[PDB]
Amino acid sequence: AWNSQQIQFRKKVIQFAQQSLISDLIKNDKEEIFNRDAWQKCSEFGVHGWPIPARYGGQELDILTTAYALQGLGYGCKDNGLIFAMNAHIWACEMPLLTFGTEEQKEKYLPLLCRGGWIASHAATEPQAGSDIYSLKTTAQKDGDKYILNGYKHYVTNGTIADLFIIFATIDPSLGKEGLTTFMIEKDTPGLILSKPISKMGMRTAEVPELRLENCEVSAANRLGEEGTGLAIFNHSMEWERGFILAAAVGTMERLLEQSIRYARSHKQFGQAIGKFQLVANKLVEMKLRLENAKAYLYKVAWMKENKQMALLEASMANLYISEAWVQSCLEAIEIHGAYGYLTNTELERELRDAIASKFYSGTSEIQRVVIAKFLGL
Amino acid sequence: AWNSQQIQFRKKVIQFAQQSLISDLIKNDKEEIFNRDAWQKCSEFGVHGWPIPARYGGQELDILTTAYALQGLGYGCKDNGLIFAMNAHIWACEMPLLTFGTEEQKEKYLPLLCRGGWIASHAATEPQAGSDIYSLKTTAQKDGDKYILNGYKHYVTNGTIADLFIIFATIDPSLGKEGLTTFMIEKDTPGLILSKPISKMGMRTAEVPELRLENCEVSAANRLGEEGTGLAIFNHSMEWERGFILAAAVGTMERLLEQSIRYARSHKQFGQAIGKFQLVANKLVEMKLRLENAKAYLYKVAWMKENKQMALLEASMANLYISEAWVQSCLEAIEIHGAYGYLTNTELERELRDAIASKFYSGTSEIQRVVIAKFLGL
Amino acid sequence: AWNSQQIQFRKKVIQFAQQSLISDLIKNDKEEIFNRDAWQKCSEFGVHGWPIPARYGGQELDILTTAYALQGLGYGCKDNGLIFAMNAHIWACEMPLLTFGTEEQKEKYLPLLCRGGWIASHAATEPQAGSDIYSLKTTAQKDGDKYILNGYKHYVTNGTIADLFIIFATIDPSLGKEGLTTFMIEKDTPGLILSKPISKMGMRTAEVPELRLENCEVSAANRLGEEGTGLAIFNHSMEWERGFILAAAVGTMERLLEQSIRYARSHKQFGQAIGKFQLVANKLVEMKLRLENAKAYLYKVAWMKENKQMALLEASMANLYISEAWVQSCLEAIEIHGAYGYLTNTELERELRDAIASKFYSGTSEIQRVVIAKFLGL
Amino acid sequence: AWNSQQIQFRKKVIQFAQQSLISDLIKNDKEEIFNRDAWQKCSEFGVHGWPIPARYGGQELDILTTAYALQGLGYGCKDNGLIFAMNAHIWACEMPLLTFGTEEQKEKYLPLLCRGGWIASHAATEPQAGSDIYSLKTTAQKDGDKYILNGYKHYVTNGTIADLFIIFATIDPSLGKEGLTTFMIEKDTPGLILSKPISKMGMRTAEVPELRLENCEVSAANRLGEEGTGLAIFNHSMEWERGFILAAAVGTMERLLEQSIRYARSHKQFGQAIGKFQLVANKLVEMKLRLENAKAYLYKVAWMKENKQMALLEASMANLYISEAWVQSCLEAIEIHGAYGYLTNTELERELRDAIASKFYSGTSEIQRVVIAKFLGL
Ligand SMILES: Cc1cc2nc3c(=O)[nH]c(=O)nc-3n(C[C@H](O)[C@H](O)[C@H](O)COP(=O)(O)OP(=O)(O)OC[C@H]3O[C@@H](n4cnc5c(N)ncnc54)[C@H](O)[C@@H]3O)c2cc1C
Ligand SMILES: Cc1cc2nc3c(=O)[nH]c(=O)nc-3n(C[C@H](O)[C@H](O)[C@H](O)COP(=O)(O)OP(=O)(O)OC[C@H]3O[C@@H](n4cnc5c(N)ncnc54)[C@H](O)[C@@H]3O)c2cc1C
Ligand SMILES: Cc1cc2nc3c(=O)[nH]c(=O)nc-3n(C[C@H](O)[C@H](O)[C@H](O)COP(=O)(O)OP(=O)(O)OC[C@H]3O[C@@H](n4cnc5c(N)ncnc54)[C@H](O)[C@@H]3O)c2cc1C
Ligand SMILES: Cc1cc2nc3c(=O)[nH]c(=O)nc-3n(C[C@H](O)[C@H](O)[C@H](O)COP(=O)(O)OP(=O)(O)OC[C@H]3O[C@@H](n4cnc5c(N)ncnc54)[C@H](O)[C@@H]3O)c2cc1C
Repeated sequence: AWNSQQIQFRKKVIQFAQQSLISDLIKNDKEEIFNRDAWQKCSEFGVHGWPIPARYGGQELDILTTAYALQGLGYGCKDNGLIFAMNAHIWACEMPLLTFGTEEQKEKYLPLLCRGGWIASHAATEPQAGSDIYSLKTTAQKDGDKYILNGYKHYVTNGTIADLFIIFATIDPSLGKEGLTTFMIEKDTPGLILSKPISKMGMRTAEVPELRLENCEVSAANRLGEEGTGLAIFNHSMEWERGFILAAAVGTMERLLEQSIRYARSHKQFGQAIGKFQLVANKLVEMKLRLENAKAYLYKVAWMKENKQMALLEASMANLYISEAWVQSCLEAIEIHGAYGYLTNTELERELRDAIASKFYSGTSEIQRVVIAKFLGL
Repeated sequence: AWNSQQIQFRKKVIQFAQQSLISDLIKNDKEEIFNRDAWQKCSEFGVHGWPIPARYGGQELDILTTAYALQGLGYGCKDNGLIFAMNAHIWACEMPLLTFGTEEQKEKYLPLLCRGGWIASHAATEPQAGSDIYSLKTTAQKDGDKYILNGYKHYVTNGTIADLFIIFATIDPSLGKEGLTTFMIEKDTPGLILSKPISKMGMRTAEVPELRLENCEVSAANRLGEEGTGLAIFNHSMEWERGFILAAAVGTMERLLEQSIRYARSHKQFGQAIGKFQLVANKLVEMKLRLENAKAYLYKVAWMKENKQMALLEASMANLYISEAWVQSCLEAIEIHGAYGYLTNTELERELRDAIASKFYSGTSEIQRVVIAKFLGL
Repeated sequence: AWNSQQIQFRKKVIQFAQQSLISDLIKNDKEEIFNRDAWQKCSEFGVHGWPIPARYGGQELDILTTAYALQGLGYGCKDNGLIFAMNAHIWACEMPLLTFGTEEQKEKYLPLLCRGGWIASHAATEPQAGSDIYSLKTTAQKDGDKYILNGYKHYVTNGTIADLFIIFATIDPSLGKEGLTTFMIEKDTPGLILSKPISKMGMRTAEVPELRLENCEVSAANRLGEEGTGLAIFNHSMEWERGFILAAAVGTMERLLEQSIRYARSHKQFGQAIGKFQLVANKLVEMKLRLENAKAYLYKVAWMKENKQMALLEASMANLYISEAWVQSCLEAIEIHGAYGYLTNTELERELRDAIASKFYSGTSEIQRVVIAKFLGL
Repeated sequence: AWNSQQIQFRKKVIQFAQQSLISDLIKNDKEEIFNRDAWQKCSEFGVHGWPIPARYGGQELDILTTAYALQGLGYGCKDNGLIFAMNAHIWACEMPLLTFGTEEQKEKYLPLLCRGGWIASHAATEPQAGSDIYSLKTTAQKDGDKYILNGYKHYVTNGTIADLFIIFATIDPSLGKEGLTTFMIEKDTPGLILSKPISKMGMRTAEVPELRLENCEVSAANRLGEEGTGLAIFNHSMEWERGFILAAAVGTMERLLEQSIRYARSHKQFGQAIGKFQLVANKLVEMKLRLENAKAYLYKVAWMKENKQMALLEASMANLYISEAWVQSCLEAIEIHGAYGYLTNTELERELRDAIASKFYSGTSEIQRVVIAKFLGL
């Protein structure tokens, strides 16, 4: 059901990613190197501005085209960490700003994230507030026209390279859910303390440090939405995050399937291609079923959000399905290749290491299941 | 993405099935009773004529509407055996006749199946030719204007009540695939021998006897397609069968999900509803994920066939997914209800017994996997 | 690790079951007929007396030999309902009586259950006390030397044919878990009301009616253990039940594996035996792995109980594993046979229907998981 | 069923591993450092000599004690790569030498491997002969009292540090299976070329380079067994390898279970410990079931090999079960910990990376399934 414009644009995205995004991935993964050159090239192409209206220097593309192009990006670009870093910037930072920001807030910050080279971070999670986000301890005390922010935020994607921080704090912890408020703090604000990026299994080309706020002053002008709107901002941010952060992962799944079919047809054992044995062929049949199901979950959310509908249930189902489908297909691709798929220089192992992250960011598999159960009535 | 006409027609199908299809299903399943009254009422409604053009007395509905209305029928009608019996008549008999039949063959036989109360059977499988259907032994020898048919066909859905038989035979077994030819034989033709309907686990309200042909004479005018076209006719009829026979099963899955949510909310243990325990709620979360995936496989095939595309791969993926998804969801519905779900009077047990059949008719799960692997290039 | 005596005795059990237990199983399952003739022959052989001391007319066999012989019984006897009915009588009735009964209680009832043709029932479960068994509503009011019992017990295996009833009641519901008490009530005691046996999916050759107590008088002499000991009696009964009710199911699993290997080697398709296709062969590989794991869980509990140890965790792990392993292997046996495995006259379908019951009696799969989690410290 | 001396010896093994095997595992894994100091300490303790008779400087333990002590080593030692490197040396090199070697071959080489600090490698696999091991191309041409070896062996565990090489070659490729012969070649023999150790996902503390033989001369005295015995030697080598290489992995599984229980009880969310949520507690119930099953498969093989029985089927079942059980339990341990389990410094991520290797060494999961199917008669 994709038109000529959509086929050609995705084909243009794949070609761009295959030609002008080449990196020494074995080295960048091992050494934990974020590709700033590739981020800059993607922004020049328009990746960041894809769901953003043209009045804020965006590309003003429809959601279905944005999701289709992202899938193309995932297929063409092997750097999964870069893809994750950009999606965090787009869906968890640019989107809530576009929806809840005032005309002056949007006119100042959106063109910068869009075209300017400014990077954004979403800092909401805390050591005792991961799954239980509502139980945030980061307080924001009003002092006339300003706010004094104090707290600790662990896991802040892009933190060490971010120019603007989207922070979820509370005006009063007694209020609970009703006390949650969002603040936009620029990089190098006195009181904003960052750690060195934390070492992890995969997504090593994406910088994830810790953040600490020690009497961090912010004007009431940089507060996103009214006092107490923080919950509505977070729930809206998760809708875009859960449903779209894994759009490119579907593309990666398509690349691994074609690579595995090629190997199952090429590699021979017992006088025949490995794919001639049903135990090998079935792994590719399972990879195919998962890929088509992932596309279905992605395109339903994309359609719903384009038709201005509330799709938290659909985004949760998409994130739960695609994250697990991705890990499983990666595991099977390594199996098809045998011992060869376990070697560093093959690069299939990195794919699995990166895939696991998706089971933790945007919420755990168990959280999505709890969210789905609530929507069923339970 | 369904229009007002589609929502209203499916709602009309559910209401019709809930009001005018009421049967003593515990009794009819136990005693193996085929509901002729309900078959007649469905034909009066237009079920049989749904994919048939209005010129042959059909409804001339588009495939996507036909599939949506079928999902509605499955939700509203509890008689899974009747649903299977009708889908076998529509997709494996009416469809190949509409596609490969001459104007005179269609004008004679199609209006009868639509509105005449004529029932059709598809007899292709044999004791030594189930999965290996190309290895058919049923021979057809030409004698001027006629053909003398000899063979044995096991598993003939609707056989004991059919008025017209769609038979897959061979002109010369040496030719193999190129020798396969189809014949339309009317009920009670000298040489057409039927057994008593065979007793099975589920689908007990659908008559499945054995067939024997002892020098069965048939005119060359009643031969569907040219000599050797039988393979093309079978492959076409599988495409429609695999993709659409389980359209109603998706509806049944929707009914059991809502029935299980109601029970998980109603039934209490340890001072709370069972659905408050995550091990119970997760079974409903799995039922929800499977239901949405089943809809996706069904609607892709429906779209493709409507847009006149060859969808054997998509029909095989749909039949493989939906048949297993149904059995699994049926098993979980019994689990949610506990020992209560194991009792005859609850009716959830019959649902599982009926669901298993889907793993054997239209081809086994293993056959679909082999078919998918071939389409992948293995 | 089995000696000559153990090999020969099991071989003697198989031969006995294969020669003198022959029944019209298709008919008895369809018509719901309990085989009293086979129950009598098993008692004459000594089955019921296997874990019982010779002084109470038992066989005085060690647990490991008892479990090995019961596996042999499961392999040789096709009537799964009879096997379930006998195991309920042995483990849930004879065992708590042997452990908690006084000399006079043992001397009177045990020889009768062993060789007297007396059948016993275990009535503990209630409509609002299934999984939450401690929340029993059946009250027992003391009136000098007697007790007045009032309540309702659903699912009472052997109820319609039992001579002695093992009833779990409460002296005071305010005490809860500390108020539980066990009573032995003889058949046809004024106030003991039984329903017709309830119709179910499988285990149709085992009678499971409902029980109602309306001012049922019982002597303090027929009270098993002291007041408040009911919990200890139930927990002890569950150890023997969970760990040994499925000992014969392991034997049934061995029979279906060899039956399926024979079919996979005999039945041919595409010019070779079906077992030559890896998707068919893998089902038997899975059946083999499950059979060996089931033996391991069964023999661990048998050893522990033989060495007078508390094995509730091990019995729960055995019942959870074996019940699910049995259902899964039954489904695969039907799959290997194709449409043939779905027919009533084949008998593989009945196996699956019987196997499901194991997921509900002796506690549900979810309950076992909860029990295991508590033992782990969670 | 373990006695006081077996409990005490395993406890002594755990204490030794916990106190005198401490390494900078995050660094060694990242930098690919083999711990020679820990290998030396293990040999001083007697690890290598455990299944070796005291005559050849061994410890002469019974297999059941050896397996129990290896389980203890896996629990106490976190360096999975060292454990794999040692098990490769014991089971694939020392064991075939003990069984097939002459008195002079055993007297010279066994005391060295056992107590001399000599390391051994098993080189059988080739680029065109992995699963299809019979199709070896490495030729051995006789020249009176010597043999000229030519070929290429990929994946040679311990190759870069080995003093003795166990090589599988062919006297005549036309003979196939009947032409297979084993040779013992000492390190630095002209013609023995080794590559740099290959970089892989996990097991990074174990050196796995490639090997090339260019007119490598070896005496007929250093030929293990007679000409054509190579298959019997390999299949005997696979019995010990498959059944005992994963004995320590069972210990690792026990460590991760206790570590995960501690975290599920300690870590709190939504006002309670995470283990109070059934989706978390079930991962630990599954970890428990898998651990007990792994112990059962390990102890069956250990018993059979102690009682001098052919256990290739049992070793294949053990390898297939344990390797998959290990990967799954590692994945779940990371899930229980959330994002915390994905960090390098947590060390759970390395456990999973190491676990995957087990699905490729000693044969792939698919190969074991094929081996099991052959034993069943398919
Ligand atoms: C309720 C019901 C109604 C039916 N109605 C009709 C009807 O009206 N008309 C009609 O023509 N047919 C009908 N059939 C037949 C049906 O399509 C068969 O179940 C199907 O053709 C499979 O044949 P089989 O069961 O004989 O199994 P087999 O084909 O004998 O195969 C045996 C087993 O081996 C496996 N196997 C076989 N070949 C391969 C392979 N190449 N690769 C891997 N595994 C393989 C399969 O998984 C199967 O389990 C009906 C069947 C049922 C159950
Ligand atoms: C064939 C048969 C014979 C029987 N014979 C006897 C007999 O002789 N004597 C006797 O006393 N009983 C007998 N029973 C009763 C049997 O033990 C029950 O099936 C069992 O007690 C649980 O059944 P239930 O559905 O009433 O549980 P329910 O309490 O109805 O549970 C409903 C569902 O919720 C889930 N659930 C409930 N509580 C929890 C929890 N805490 N955590 C997680 N999930 C939970 C369960 O998974 C279950 O599926 C028999 C049952 C059967 C099927
Ligand atoms: C860490 C490590 C250390 C090793 N150390 C040694 C060592 O010291 N000495 C040594 O000799 N070897 C060693 N090996 C080699 C190891 O045993 C191989 O992984 C194994 O032999 C499988 O070969 P392969 O990976 O080449 O895959 P292949 O054999 O090429 O097969 C490719 C794929 O096809 C499938 N397949 C192949 N044949 C069949 C079939 N008949 N039926 C079904 N599916 C099939 C398999 O599942 C596999 O995934 C080591 C391997 C590893 C990973
Ligand atoms: C690569 C990466 C990048 C990230 N980037 C960001 C970022 O930029 N900004 C940001 O704000 N956050 C970020 N996060 C945090 C991320 O969203 C967390 O992984 C998520 O919040 C869960 O964190 P947790 O493991 O602390 O959860 P925990 O709350 O510690 O959960 C512990 C375990 O218990 C289970 N559990 C907990 N509660 C329940 C329940 N109610 N029901 C059932 N099971 C339950 C969960 O399954 C989990 O496995 C990032 C995480 C990762 C891994």
